[PDB]
Amino acid sequence: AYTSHLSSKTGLHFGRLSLRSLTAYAPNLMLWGGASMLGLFVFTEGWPKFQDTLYKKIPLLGPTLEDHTPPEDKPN
Amino acid sequence: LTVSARDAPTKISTLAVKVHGGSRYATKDGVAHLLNRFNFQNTNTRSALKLVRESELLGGTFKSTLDREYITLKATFLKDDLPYYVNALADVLYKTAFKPHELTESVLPAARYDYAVAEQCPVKSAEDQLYAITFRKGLGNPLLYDGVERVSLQDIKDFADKVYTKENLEVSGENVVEADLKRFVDESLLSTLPAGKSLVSKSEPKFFLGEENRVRFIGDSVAAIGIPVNKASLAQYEVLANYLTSALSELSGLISSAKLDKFTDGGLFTLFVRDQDSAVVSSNIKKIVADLKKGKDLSPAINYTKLKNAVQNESVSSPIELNFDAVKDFKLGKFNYVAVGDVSNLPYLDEL
Repeated sequence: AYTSHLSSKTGLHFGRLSLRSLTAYAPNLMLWGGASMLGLFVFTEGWPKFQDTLYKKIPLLGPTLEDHTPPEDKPN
Repeated sequence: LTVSARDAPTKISTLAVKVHGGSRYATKDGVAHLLNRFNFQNTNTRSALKLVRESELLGGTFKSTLDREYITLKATFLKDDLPYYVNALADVLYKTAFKPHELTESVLPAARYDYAVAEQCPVKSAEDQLYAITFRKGLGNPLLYDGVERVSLQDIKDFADKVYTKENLEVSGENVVEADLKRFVDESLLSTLPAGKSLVSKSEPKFFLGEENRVRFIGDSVAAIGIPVNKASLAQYEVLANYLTSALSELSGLISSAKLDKFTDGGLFTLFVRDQDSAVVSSNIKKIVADLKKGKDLSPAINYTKLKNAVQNESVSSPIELNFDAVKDFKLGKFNYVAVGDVSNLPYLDEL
């Protein structure tokens, strides 16, 4: 028939932030969290605790990080 | 409350509420312009932002135009949204807010822009000088507000409820069902408007002939002649206006433009000759008046101006229903004259 009005809604927002932009931006900042976690995996590679807990269980880059210096040629 | 419509099997409707509220009816100088620039500001029930951002989502736009006779409130929209737009225009006519912050932030800068853009064209200057020296206090009012006499906000409210009356408006709809438009203009706020007086006068507008005015201006120079026309000889001057600009006349390369503004009680025939140097404008306007003071046979241009009148009455639907067939000859009599620009080298009315 003939439209006399405009039935609308507002939804949810708190200023500049909506939920529609949160839906549009959610998977790419999941990817950003993954990217900076890989950056942490870079920047803590010389750390020994993160080596012996995380970086030496890689199936081909595991034995690359350790010494097997014998317990014979180091003073401590 | 004359409601008229005209159906079509198409997609775009166009409503228009036209009010006899132009410059000719203005109380102070530019009150019609300021009310026109005020038109689609906020109402008492809906903001001006809410109107724009709901009309965009419903698919249509609003406009309002000013000329000497009318204030036209046009709404171009998608065809089956008509009651929204009749209530929008009814709210604009009935209840507009008239806030002084709206006067000082939107309407006065918009009007200042309109005046500054029409000031640079010397043909608009010459046209209003021509109107003002032909008709003095009716149609010769200034068209746009330029602040020579100060218009308050109460002046705009007084002009608004003087001209926004139920007898002083027409409602005209292109591509509208007429029964539904008539049902939607009552059951609306166009039924609650005051049944005032109709401001149009069926008299003759008391013209003056032989007048002359000269205006200094930097840029292009314009020489303009103007002839007031009664209701009877209207179509002879329309044939003349279409003859002088068409290729039938040898004067079409000398005339910058030529038109006939028509009203319900006569009109004004204006002719402008414009360029950048005064010698060519002086030579051309002397040739125009020396050829028009001898006769011009206007009977070749009758079918041409029949076509031109059909074309320009497709856009408007203000029909004046002119004869065109009894038009045989023209000879120039008395005429008003305006020189805008380098007026120390433009000729006077003595030399024409």
